[PDB]
Amino acid sequence: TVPVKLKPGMDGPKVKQWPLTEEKIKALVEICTEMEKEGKISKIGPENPYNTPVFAIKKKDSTKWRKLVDFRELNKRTQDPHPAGLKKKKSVTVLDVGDAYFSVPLDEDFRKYTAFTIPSINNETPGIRYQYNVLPQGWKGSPAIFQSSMTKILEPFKKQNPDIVIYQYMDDLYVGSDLEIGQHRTKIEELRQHLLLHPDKWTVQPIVLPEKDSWTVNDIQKLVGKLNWASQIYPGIKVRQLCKLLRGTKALTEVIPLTEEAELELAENREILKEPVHGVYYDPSKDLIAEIQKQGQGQWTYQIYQEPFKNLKTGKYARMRGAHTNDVKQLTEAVQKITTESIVIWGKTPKFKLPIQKETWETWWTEYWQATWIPEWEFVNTPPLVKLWY
Amino acid sequence: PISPIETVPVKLKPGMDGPKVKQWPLTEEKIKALVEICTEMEKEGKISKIGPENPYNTPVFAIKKKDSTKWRKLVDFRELNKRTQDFWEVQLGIPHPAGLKKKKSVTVLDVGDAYFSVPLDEDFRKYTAFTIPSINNETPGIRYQYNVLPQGWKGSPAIFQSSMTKILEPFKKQNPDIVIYQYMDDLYVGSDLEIGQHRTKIEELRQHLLRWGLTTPDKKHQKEPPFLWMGYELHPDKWTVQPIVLPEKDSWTVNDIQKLVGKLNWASQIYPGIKVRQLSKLLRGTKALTEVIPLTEEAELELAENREILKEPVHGVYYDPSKDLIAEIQKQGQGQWTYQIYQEPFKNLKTGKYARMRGAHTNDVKQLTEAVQKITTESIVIWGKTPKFKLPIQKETWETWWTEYWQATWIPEWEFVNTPPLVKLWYQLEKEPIVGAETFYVDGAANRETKLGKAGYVTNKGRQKVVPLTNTTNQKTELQAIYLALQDSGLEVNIVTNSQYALGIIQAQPDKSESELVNQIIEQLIKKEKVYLAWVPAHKGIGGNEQVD
DNA sequence: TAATTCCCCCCCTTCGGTGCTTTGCACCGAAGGGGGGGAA
Ligand SMILES: [Mg+2]
Ligand SMILES: [Mg+2]
Ligand SMILES: [Mg+2]
Repeated sequence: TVPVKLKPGMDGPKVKQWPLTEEKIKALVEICTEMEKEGKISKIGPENPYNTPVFAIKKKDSTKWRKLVDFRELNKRTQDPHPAGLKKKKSVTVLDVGDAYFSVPLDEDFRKYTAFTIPSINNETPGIRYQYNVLPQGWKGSPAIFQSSMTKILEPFKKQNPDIVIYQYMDDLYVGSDLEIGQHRTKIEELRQHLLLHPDKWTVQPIVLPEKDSWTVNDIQKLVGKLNWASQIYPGIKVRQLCKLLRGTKALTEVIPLTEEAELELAENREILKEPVHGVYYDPSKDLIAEIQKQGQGQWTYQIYQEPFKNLKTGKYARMRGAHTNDVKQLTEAVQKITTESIVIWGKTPKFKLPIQKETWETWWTEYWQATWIPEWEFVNTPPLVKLWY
Repeated sequence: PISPIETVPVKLKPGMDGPKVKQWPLTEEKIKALVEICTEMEKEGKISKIGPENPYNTPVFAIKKKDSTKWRKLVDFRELNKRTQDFWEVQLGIPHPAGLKKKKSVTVLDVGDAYFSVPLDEDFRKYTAFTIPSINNETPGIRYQYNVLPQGWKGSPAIFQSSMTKILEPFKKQNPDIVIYQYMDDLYVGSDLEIGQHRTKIEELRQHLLRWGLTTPDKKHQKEPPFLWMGYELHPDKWTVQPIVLPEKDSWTVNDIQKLVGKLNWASQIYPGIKVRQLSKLLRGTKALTEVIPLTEEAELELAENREILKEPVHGVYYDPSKDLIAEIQKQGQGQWTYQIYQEPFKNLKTGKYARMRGAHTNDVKQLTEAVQKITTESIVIWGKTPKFKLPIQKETWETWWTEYWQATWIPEWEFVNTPPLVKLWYQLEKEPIVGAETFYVDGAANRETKLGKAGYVTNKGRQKVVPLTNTTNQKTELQAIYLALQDSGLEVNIVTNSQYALGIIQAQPDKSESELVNQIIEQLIKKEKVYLAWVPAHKGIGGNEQVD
């Protein structure tokens, strides 16, 4: 039993509970009934003013429901290393060590904050409230306490295959060993009984300019705007010697320039564009912000950075064509992929700026979530800056 | 008497004490109603007598119950509520009759004196002290303290609701075929058993409740349809709202309009086509609460239509789990939508409306998507599943919008229904410049101090114009400059602007907006058969923007 | 002259946060005000 205290001057989470579907409610009732049966949780009354949302998810190839409690506000007020070369491997694997926390009891003074409410269909009954007695799932304090035995329970497998650099975050283990696909499954199968992705192909998307011969006035204007906007990200863009070419009240489709010094300036800008922006160091103290844009037919572009125009990472997520009319599903999958990449590389879950209305996301994101953790997100409204990040 | 149920531990906020508010004088009629009530509850141990050892006090008063012959005793616990610790409410919403399945037998029960039958924490009772103001010899007044849950306390509802669930749990754990709708102390018991067995097991429920100290008086025990439950009349195969009376006034104040609008939002849950936007438009302006507002002609027709709708009797129907929910949406106009959720045609599970205007600039598609979201959330609340929609928008229009829009939008499975008027987009922005049309470089700028600006345009064919704007803004100067180009050009225009704000406002294809300038811009865009909008940065000396600026 | 509490819905108004248009507009989301509905 480790005494856990909140952040000095902070209070407990008091978040409401969103409505749930019939199947989710039934699964939650069954799960909470059984965990109360072996004493993982306990019923409480209204004298506890704290509350966190809860729901249920179906994980990959499991067909069984799993309880997901939104310990996002509790984590921010709890107040308690990364693998240096986890991305150096090529076949990192995700394991779900989530039932091992149910064996370490939670301290009595902290249980009141871990309270949740199950609703009912058609409000036939006041919601049933429970609180946790053991270390919960989704709480950023459970790994901090289980680590003292987590190290002792992997020490054996740590001296068996010394090529295994591992990580424990939230409720999942990221195991990375630079070996062939045949060995890795045997290594993973050995690990699971011992207790009983692609981190080397992530490439950034460099900023590019259009390639053509007939540069119309509109095309020159778009290229000049793109270069001016990218000048903030990449120091060196001058665009002066091209802006001096577009002179007059010409129409919006005239191709005047063709061959001048503008071609040399375009080549010079192209050459400096293919650099991995010197600097942009990852400070392990600032919050990670990931911004996502929709680029049409099933394509999304994400940028992870700490401060603007200094992109720590850039990438594109396509998944599949527009056959999935479900934009919410694609956005959820992209968010999960970006979060997994961030935990693999930096070890910190970012703060997302989702390009979606609040009501749509809050209504539909539970139907497709399949991860044990939850990132913090806000909602943007940036009408097209006219491509630019494509 | 009182229940043997365990008491919920209640404490005050740290560094706080109980109330010491002196009782205010009461009219002669209400003292005799209080000494009787206090005498009755004092014999049963509900309230005890105290002496000088307890310094706290709290005012009391009485209202008339819904029976209109018995008095309800209340305590003004506002101060104690301020110093009382916080509670989490367990009541999450109102049950709806449309979510009820057809049952062979139904009984509605009400617990008599619900709060007074639940004990209160001992170490808190002293904070509940009060005095009865006998108006005979001014003093002495008799002092009591509550031993049970008092009415007027903020923690009483939450404590009672969680205590009545623990009392019904042993009954429900052994009768899974019985459906019990519990709201406060009101119980709706439904079963598929025959009438005899249903009544026999109801008597078992009333014995179980009595064993826990909660009596169920026979005057509030309903056995025959129609059942008056939660403001609805429940027949064996249908449900209605209890009769709604609308005021018939020749002069309407602010409060009367506010009352009328509230009574129409309630009537809109089962009556179809109820429109309230015109009536609510008279409430804009913070015109006190007694100021008389004459009825405008636009707000009179809506009232006449709403009165016509309520003349006919409208019934609901019950839920059938086997079948699927179909929600149909109609556009009334001026950003108003109506919807009907049903399972059979012309047999509505429930009707509703949506008239919210989110954002300064919006169009029909966004409002339809928001209405779909609201209906989906409400259906998840009531029936636990998402219905299937019959939208008046064509698949082509939605495909174009969601492919071209820059934000992630999605609606659940739906089909198109040919119900005029149809949702559509009235104009589109060309993806490439138009060849053969004049190219307009527009720009505007307003001074920050005196709020005077200039907005104008220059054309490639030798046609420029500037109009100085008084009492304006930097962005609105750009909007006016863009509007200027549309006014004096042909049916095909190429337009080059400089502000990101105008880009973001225009390229979302708005149809209605809160500002008249954007409305005129939208009208001119509608009458324009081809428009192109392109943005260039500022102060870069770009060709074309210098002449206008 | 009556005076209370707790939930759900609606409409309208103020005000603070945020971001770009940059120290001042534009916009949006919480909180409050009234009103209905349900209960003590
Ligand atoms: Mg009663
Ligand atoms: Mg009752
Ligand atoms: Mg009643």
